[PDB]
Amino acid sequence: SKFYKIWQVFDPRRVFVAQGVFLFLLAVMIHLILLSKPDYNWLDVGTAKYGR
Amino acid sequence: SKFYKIWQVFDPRRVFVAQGVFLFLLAVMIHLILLSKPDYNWLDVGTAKYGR
Amino acid sequence: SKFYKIWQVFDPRRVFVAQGVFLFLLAVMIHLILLSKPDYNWLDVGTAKYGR
Amino acid sequence: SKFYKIWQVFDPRRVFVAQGVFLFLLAVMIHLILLSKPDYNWLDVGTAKYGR
Amino acid sequence: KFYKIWQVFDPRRVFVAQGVFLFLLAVMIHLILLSKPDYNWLDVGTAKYGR
Amino acid sequence: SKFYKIWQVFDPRRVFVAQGVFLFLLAVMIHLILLSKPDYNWLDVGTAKYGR
Amino acid sequence: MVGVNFFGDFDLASLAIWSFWGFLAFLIYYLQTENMREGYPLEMEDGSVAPNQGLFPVPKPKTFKLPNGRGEIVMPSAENEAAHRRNDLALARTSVSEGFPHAPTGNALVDGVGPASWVPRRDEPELDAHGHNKIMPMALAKGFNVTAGRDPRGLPVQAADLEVVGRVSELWVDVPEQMVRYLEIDLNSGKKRLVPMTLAKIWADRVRVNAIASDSFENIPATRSASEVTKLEEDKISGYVAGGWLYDADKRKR
Amino acid sequence: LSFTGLSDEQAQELHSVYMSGLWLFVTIAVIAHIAVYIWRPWL
Amino acid sequence: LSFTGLSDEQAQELHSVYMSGLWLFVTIAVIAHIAVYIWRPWL
Amino acid sequence: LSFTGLSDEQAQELHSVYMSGLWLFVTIAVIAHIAVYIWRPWL
Amino acid sequence: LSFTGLSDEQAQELHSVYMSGLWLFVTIAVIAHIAVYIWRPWL
Amino acid sequence: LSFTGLSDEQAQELHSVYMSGLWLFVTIAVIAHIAVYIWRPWL
Amino acid sequence: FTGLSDEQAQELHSVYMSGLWLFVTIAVIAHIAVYIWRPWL
Amino acid sequence: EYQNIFTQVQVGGAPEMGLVEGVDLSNRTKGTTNWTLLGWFGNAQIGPIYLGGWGTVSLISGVLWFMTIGAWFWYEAGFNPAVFMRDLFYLSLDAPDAKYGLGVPRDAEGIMWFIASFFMFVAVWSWWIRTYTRAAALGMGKHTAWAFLSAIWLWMVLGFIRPILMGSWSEAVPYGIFTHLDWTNNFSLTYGNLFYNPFHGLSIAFLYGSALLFAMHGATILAVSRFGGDRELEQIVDRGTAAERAALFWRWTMGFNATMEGIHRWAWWFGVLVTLTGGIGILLSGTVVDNWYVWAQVHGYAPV
Amino acid sequence: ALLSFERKYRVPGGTLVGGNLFDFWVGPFYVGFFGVTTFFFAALGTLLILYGTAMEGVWNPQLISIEPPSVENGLAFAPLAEGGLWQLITICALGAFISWALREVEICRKLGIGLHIPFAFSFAILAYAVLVVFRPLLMGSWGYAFPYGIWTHLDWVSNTGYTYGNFHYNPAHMLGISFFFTTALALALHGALVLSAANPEKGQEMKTADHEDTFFRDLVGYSIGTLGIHRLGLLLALMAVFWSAVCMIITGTIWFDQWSNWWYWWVELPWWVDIPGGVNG
Ligand SMILES: CCCCCCCCCCCCCCCCCC(=O)OC[C@H](COP(=O)([O-])OCC(O)COP(=O)([O-])OC[C@@H](COC(=O)CCCCCCCCCCCCCCCCC)OC(=O)CCCCCCCCCCCCCCCCC)OC(=O)CCCCCCCCCCCCCCCCC
Ligand code: BCL
Ligand SMILES: COC(C)(C)C/C=C/C(C)=C/C=C/C(C)=C/C=C/C(C)=C/C=C/C=C(C)/C=C\C=C(\C)CC/C=C(\C)CCC=C(C)C
Ligand SMILES: COC(C)(C)C/C=C/C(C)=C/C=C/C(C)=C/C=C/C(C)=C/C=C\C=C(C)\C=C\C=C(/C)CC/C=C(\C)CCC=C(C)C
Ligand SMILES: COC(C)(C)C\C=C/C(C)=C/C=C/C(C)=C/C=C/C(C)=C/C=C/C=C(C)/C=C/C=C(\C)CC/C=C(\C)CCC=C(C)C
Repeated sequence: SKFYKIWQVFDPRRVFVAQGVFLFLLAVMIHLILLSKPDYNWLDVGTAKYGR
Repeated sequence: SKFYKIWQVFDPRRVFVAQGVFLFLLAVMIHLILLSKPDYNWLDVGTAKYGR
Repeated sequence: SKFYKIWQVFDPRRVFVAQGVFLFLLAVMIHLILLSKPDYNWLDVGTAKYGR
Repeated sequence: SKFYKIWQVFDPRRVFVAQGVFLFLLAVMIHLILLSKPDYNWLDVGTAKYGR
Repeated sequence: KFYKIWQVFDPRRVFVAQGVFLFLLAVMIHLILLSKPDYNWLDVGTAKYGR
Repeated sequence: SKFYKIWQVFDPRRVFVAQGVFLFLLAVMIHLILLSKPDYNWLDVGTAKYGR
Repeated sequence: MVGVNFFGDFDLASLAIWSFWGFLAFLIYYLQTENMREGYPLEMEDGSVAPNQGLFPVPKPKTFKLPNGRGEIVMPSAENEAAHRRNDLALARTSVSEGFPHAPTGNALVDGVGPASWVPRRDEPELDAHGHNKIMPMALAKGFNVTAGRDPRGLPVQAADLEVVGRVSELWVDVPEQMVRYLEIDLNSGKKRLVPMTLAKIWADRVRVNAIASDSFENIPATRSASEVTKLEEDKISGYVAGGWLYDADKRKR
Repeated sequence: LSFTGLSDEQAQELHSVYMSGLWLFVTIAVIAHIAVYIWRPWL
Repeated sequence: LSFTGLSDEQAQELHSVYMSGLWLFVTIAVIAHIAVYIWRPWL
Repeated sequence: LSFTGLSDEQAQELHSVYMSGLWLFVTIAVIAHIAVYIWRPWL
Repeated sequence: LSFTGLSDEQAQELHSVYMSGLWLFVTIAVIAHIAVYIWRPWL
Repeated sequence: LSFTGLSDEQAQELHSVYMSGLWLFVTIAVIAHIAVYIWRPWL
Repeated sequence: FTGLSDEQAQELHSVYMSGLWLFVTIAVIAHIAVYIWRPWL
Repeated sequence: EYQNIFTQVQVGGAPEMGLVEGVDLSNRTKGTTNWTLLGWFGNAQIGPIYLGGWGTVSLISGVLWFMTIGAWFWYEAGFNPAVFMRDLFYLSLDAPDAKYGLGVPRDAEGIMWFIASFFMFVAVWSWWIRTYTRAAALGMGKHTAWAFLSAIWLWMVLGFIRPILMGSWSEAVPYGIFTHLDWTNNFSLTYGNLFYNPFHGLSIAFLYGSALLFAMHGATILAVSRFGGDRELEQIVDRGTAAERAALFWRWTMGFNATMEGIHRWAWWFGVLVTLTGGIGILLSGTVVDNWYVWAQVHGYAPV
Repeated sequence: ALLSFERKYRVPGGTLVGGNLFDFWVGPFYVGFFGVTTFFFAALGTLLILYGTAMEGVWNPQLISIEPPSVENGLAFAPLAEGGLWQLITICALGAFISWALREVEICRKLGIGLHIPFAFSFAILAYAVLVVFRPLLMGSWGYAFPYGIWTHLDWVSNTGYTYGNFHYNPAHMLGISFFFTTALALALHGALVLSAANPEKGQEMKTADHEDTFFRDLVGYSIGTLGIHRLGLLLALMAVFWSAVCMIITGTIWFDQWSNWWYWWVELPWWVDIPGGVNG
C-alpha cells in the first residue's frame, strides 16, 4: 500500500513508454507463437471450421 | 477516470507521431498476414468468386 | 468538432510533406501489388479484351 | 478554393525543384513500364504493324 | 540489518536491473520448457483435448 | 579473523554487482552441464518417474 | 556489345581503361599542382632561387576570403611566403655543399630552430564564427565545467629531469570544440606559463612533461594577455616545448 | 508536477478531442470487422 | 493555448482548407473505387 | 526525499490513476483469456 | 498566416501562374492520353 | 553519506516495501509452481 | 582506499557474512536434498 | 609520450546548438546530450539534428524498406520468432525470377523486392539532396554530395542500370546478409574471375589507397597535434610549423609532399574513385565482357 | 631542392643509429643508416625480380611472376630457379620495409613530431609477414605464401579463398571488409567537408570548424570533432589490417573446412534446431 512511492523514484514518462513497448512486443510475440503453431492459428482453424 | 493527466505526463506531438506510425505499421502487418494466407486474400478470392 | 486544434500542435510543413510522401508511396505500392497479379493487371486485361 | 495559401507555407523555389523531379521520375517510370510490355511497346508493335 | 543495502546501491538502478534480469530468466525458463516435447504446454493441450 | 576492512580495500558497489554476475553465471553453467548429460537431466528423470 | 571490337581487340572495355589512364594523368597533374600553393619557389641554402623549380609548374593564384574581416589571402603569393618567413636564423652551414645540415649556433629552444622552430603566424588570435576568441581560460568560458576525467588543476608538474617546477592553475579550452588545448602553470619562479595538453600526461598524482627539463620551463615564451593567446604565441610555445625531445635529452631521466 | 506544463483544462479538452477521434476510429474498425465476419468468419 | 503559437482563427481556416482538399481527394478516390468494382469486382 | 522530485501527494495520485489503468488492462486480459479457454483449451 | 515571407498579393499572383502552367501540362497530358486510347486502349 | 546518502529510516522503509514486493512475487511464483506439479509433476 | 569504511568496515563485512550464511545454508540443504535423490559420487 | 588517442580530461558547457547561416531554425531540434564514452574518443555532444522535408522523405521511405524486408523475413520464417532469430542471416528477400525479365514480377517475393527497391531509391536520392541542401544552407561547398554521388553510381549500377542493360531484374542484388555475399561470389564465378576486371583492380587500388591515406593523414595530424595541426582550416590560411613539419616529413621520406588543403583534395578522389571504377567495371561485366580471364589472355595480362 | 621553409629544420640529430655518418640529404630525400639499407635491399630485390623474369624469358610487366618454392620443398631454402629468388626478394623486401619505418622514425624525431606513422606502417609489415613468414611456418611450408606477380597474387588469393569455400563467411574477414569500407567512407567525408569549408559557394567567406561540426550535426546528429575524425580513420585502418591478419593466420592452421559451417553453431543450438521452419528446417 506504500507502492505509490515508486514514482518518487522513477520518471513516469520513461516508465510509461518502456511499459508500452514491452507490452506491444510481448503481444506480438505471444500472438506469433500461436500463429506459428499449426493449432491455435485462428485463421486456419476458422477456414477448417467453415470448410473454405 | 482521470486519464487526461497523461497529457500532463508527456507531450502530445511526439505521442501523436508514434501513434501514427504504430497504427499504420500494424494495419500493414495484419493486411499482409491475411494476403499471405491463401484464403482471406481479398483479391484471389474475388477472382474465384467472379470467374477469371 | 475541434479537430482544428491540431494545427496548434502540428506545423503545416512537416505534416504536409509527410502526408504527401505517405500517400504517393501508398499509391505506388498498391498499383504494383495489382500489376503483380495476372488478374487486375489492366494492361494485360485490355490486351485480352481487344484480342491483341 | 483558398489553396493559394500553400505558398504562405512553402518557399516555391524548393517546391518547384521537388515537383519537377517527381514528375520526371514518374514519366520515366510509366514510359519504361509500358516498354516492358510487348503489347504496349510502341517501337516493336509499329515494327510488326508496318511489317518491317 | 539487510536494510543497509539501500545506502550502498541506488534503487533506481536496482529496479531497472532486477526487472530486466527477472524477465530474462522467466523467458529462458519458459523456452527451456517449450523445447522439451513434454512441458510444451501448447503441444500437450492439443493432444489431451483431441485437437 | 581480521576480515572487516575487505571493504576499505574494495569499493562496495562494484564488488557486489560483480559477485552477483559471477554467481548467476556459474549457476547457469552448472545447470546447463547437468541438463546436457542425459543421465543428469532432471526433466528427463521426471519423464521416467511418471510414465508421460 | 559483346565481342564487338572497333579495331583489333579494342572494345568499350579497352576504351574505358585507356580513357581512365588519361583522366588519371590529368588528375595527378591537378593534385601535384595544387600541392604547390605553399613552399614554392624552391630555394637553395643561400636563400636564393634555384634552377630546378620542379617539373610541375606552380599554379595560378586563388583567393581565400576570411571570416571576421581578416582580409583576403592569396595563395600562391609573395606576401604569404614573406610573412611566414623567418629571419635572423641562428644557423651555421655544416658544409659548402648542399644537402648537409645547418647546426644551431646558440640555444635552439630559444633561437627557434629545428624541432623547436616556429612560424610567424599573425599575432591575432583564432576566432569562432561569432568572432569570439577560440581559446578562453575555463574561467571566462561561461558555463564550462569538467564533465569527466581527472581535473588536473592544482597538481604538481613533474618534468623530464624528474624535478618539480610548479602547480597547474587554469585550463585553456577550445570552446567551439569543447576540449582542452593548453594548461597553465603557476611556476615556482612566480611566473605563469602555458604548456600544450598534448605534451602533458595527467597522472593521478601529478602532471608529467617528459619533453623538457626544469631549466627550460622558465625561459618559455609568455603571453601579452592572460585571457587570450594568439596563433604566434601558440607556435612559439609549442615549438619550444616539442624541441625538448631532442635538445633536453641529456637531462631526461627514467 | 506538469513536466509538459499543460494546464488542467487544456489537458481536459485535449483528452476530449483525442478520445473523440479515438472512438470514431474504433467504431469504424468495428464496422469493418463486422462486415468481414459476415462474408468470412475466422473464429 | 498552442505548442505552435497559432491562433484559433488561423487554425480554423487552415483546417477548413485542408479538409476541403481532403474531401476533393476522398471524393475522387470513391469515384474511382466504384468504377473499378464495376470494372472488376474484388469482393 | 524523492529522486523524481515528485510530491508525496503527487505520488499517491499518480499511482492511483495508474493502478486504475493497470487494472483495466488486467480485466480486459482476463475476459479475453477466459473467452479463449472455451473456444480452445490450451493446458 | 505566413511562414514563408509572402503576402496575399504575391501568393495569389503565384498561384495564378502556377495553375496556368499546371492546367497547360494537364491539357497536353489529356490530349496525349486520348490519342493513345484511340491508338491502343488499356481498358 | 558514504554512498547514496539515502536517509536511514527511509532506507528501512525502502527495505520494508521492497521486501513486501519480493514476498508478493515469490508467493505468486510458488503458487504457480504448486499448480504445475499437481498438473504435471517433475521432482 | 574507500575512506568511508574506517568505522563501518565491521558492519559491512558482518552483514555480508550473514547474507553469505543464509545463502550457504540454503545451498547445503539443497545439496543434501539432491544427493539422496540422485547421487553424484 | 602522450599520443593523443584517448582524451585525458573532458570539459563541456552549454551545448553548441548551431550556426544560423540561412538554416531554417524551426526544422532544427533543441535537445542535446552528453555521453562521455565518446568524449574519450571525440566530442560527446549528440547534438541537434535537422528535421527537414528531404529528411522526412528519407526516413519514411527507408523505414518502409527496412520493415518490408523484415515482413518477408517473418513470412519466410513461419512467424516463429526463434526461426527468425535462427535463420536471420540466412534469410533473404531474393530477387525476381528471370522469367519476368524487366517486367513487374508476378510473384510475391518479386514484387516485395521491387517495392523495397523503390523505397531505397527514394531514400538514397532524398538523402543526397539533403546533403546538397545542408551544404548550400550553411554556405559551404557541395563536395560531400559529389562524393556520395559516386556511391550512388555503384549502387544504381547494381540495382537499376546493369540489369536494364541485361534485361532481367534477376541480376540485381538480394536483400540479405549472406545472400548478397553469395551474389558477389556467383557474379565473379559467372563472369570469369572478377580479379581480371581491370576496373575492379583499380577500385581495389583506391580502397587500399584510401586506407593507406587515412592512416597517413591521421597519424600525421596526431603527430603534429602538439602544434595544433588538428586545426587545419587555420593552417591553410595561416600556415604554421605543423604543416611545415608534416610536409617536410613526407618530402624527406618519399620526395614529394602536399599542403593542408591538397591532402584533402587527394582524399576526396581516392574515396570516390573506389565507386566510380567499380560501377564501370560492373557495367562492362556481361554487357561488354562475358569472361574476364579470356579478355586478359587476349589483352596480355594473363597467359595463354 | 629546398622549400622556402626547409632550412631551419635541416639541423643535425634525431638518429637512432649512425651519427654524423649518414646525416645528410640527397635531393629532397633524407638518407641515414636505414636509408642506405632500404635503398640497398630495394634495389637488390628489384634486380633479382628482373633476373628471374629474364631467366624465364618473360618481359611483360604484367606477366612477370617470381613464385615461391613448391609446398613439398617445405621450409628449406631452394635453388634460385625454383624459389630461392622469391625467398631472397622476401628477405630484401622485409629489410626494406623495416628500414623505411626506422627512417620515418629518425625523421619524426628530427622534425620533433610523434611516431604514429611508423606505427601505422608496422601493421602493414605485420600483415605482409603474416602472409609470407608466419602462416607458412605454422602451415609447414614456404610454398603457401603469395607470388610477386601483378596478376598472379590474385590467383593465389582466389585459390586460397576457394580452398575454404566462400571466404566471405570468415568473420574476421567480415570485420576487415567493414572497417575498410568505413575507412574509405570517412576519408571521402573528411576531404569533402574540409574542401567545402575552405572552398565554399562563390561570393562567400571561408568557413571554420564550427560550420563543419554544425553541418554534420544537422545531417546525422553527431560530429566527432576535428581530432576525432583523424583518430577514427587511423584506428579504422589499423583494426582493418588487424582483422585481416587475424583472418589469415587462423585460416589453414585452426580452421580447415568451408567457413560456412562455422555459423551453423547458431542454428544447431538445441532449442531451435528441430523447429521446422525457415531456411534450416
Ligand atoms: C578518348 C578519351 C581520352 C581520355 C579523355 C580524358 C579527358 C580529360 C579531361 C580533363 C578532366 C579532368 C577532371 C578532373 C578535374 C576535377 C578537379 C577537382 O577536384 O576539382 C575541380 C574544381 C572543384 O571546385 P572546388 O575547388 O571544389 O570549388 C568550386 C566552388 O567554389 C565550390 O564547389 P561547389 O560545391 O560549387 O562544387 C563542387 C565541385 C565543382 O564541380 C561542380 O560543381 C560540378 C561537378 C560535376 C557534377 C555533375 C555535373 C551535373 C550533371 C551530372 C549528371 C549525372 C547524371 C545522374 C543523375 C543526376 C545527378 C545530379 O567540386 C568538385 O570536386 C567537382 C568535381 C566532381 C567530379 C565528378 C564526381 C562525381 C562523379 C561520380 C560518377 C557519376 C557519373 C558517372 C561517371 C562514369 C560514366 C561512364 O572544379 C572544376 O575545376 C570544374 C568542375 C569540373 C566539371 C566536371 C568535369 C570532370 C568530371 C570527371 C569525372 C570522372 C569521369 C570518369 C573518367 C573517365 C572514365 C572512363
Ligand atoms: C569473390 C567475389 C569477387 C568480388 C566480387 C565483387 C563484386 C561483385 C563487386 C566487387 C566490388 C568491390 N570489391 Mg570485391 N570481389 C572479390 C575480391 C575482392 C578483394 C580481394 C582482396 O580479393 C577486395 C579487397 C575487393 C574489393 C572490392 C571493392 C574495392 C569493391 C567495392 C567497394 C565498395 O565500396 O563497395 C561497397 C559500396 C557500395 C555498395 C556503396 C553503396 C552506398 C549506398 C548509398 C548505400 C545505401 C545505404 C542504405 C540505405 C543503408 C542504411 C544504413 C543505416 C542508415 C545505418 N574485392 C572477389 C574476387 N567485388 C564491387 C565493384 O566495384 O565491382 C567491381 C562489386 O560490386
Ligand atoms: C561450473 O562447475 C565447475 C565444473 C566449473 C565446478 C566449479 C568450479 C569453480 C571454480 C567454482 C567456484 C565457486 C566459487 C568461487 C564460489 C564462491 C561463492 C561465494 C564466496 C559466495 C558468497 C556469497 C555471499 C553473499 C551472497 C553475501 C551477502 C549477500 C547480500 C545480499 C549482501 C547484503 C549486504 C549489505 C546490505 C551490505 C551492507 C551495507 C552497508 C553500507 C552497511
Ligand atoms: C525485427 O523484425 C521487424 C520486422 C520488426 C524488423 C526487421 C527488419 C529486418 C530484419 C530488416 C532487414 C534488412 C536487411 C537484411 C537488409 C539488407 C540489405 C542489403 C544487404 C542490401 C544490399 C544491396 C542492395 C542493393 C545494391 C540494392 C539496390 C537497389 C536499387 C538501386 C533500387 C533501384 C530501383 C529498382 C530496383 C526498381 C524500382 C525503381 C523505380 C523507379 C520504382
Ligand atoms: C532452471 O535452471 C536455470 C539455470 C535456467 C535457472 C535456475 C536457477 C536460477 C538461476 C535462479 C535464480 C534465482 C534468483 C537469483 C532469484 C531472485 C529473485 C529476487 C531477488 C526477486 C525480487 C523481487 C522483487 C520485487 C518484485 C520487488 C518489488 C518492489 C516494489 C514494487 C517496490 C517499488 C516501490 C517503492 C520502493 C516505493 C518507492 C520508495 C521511496 C522511498 C520513494
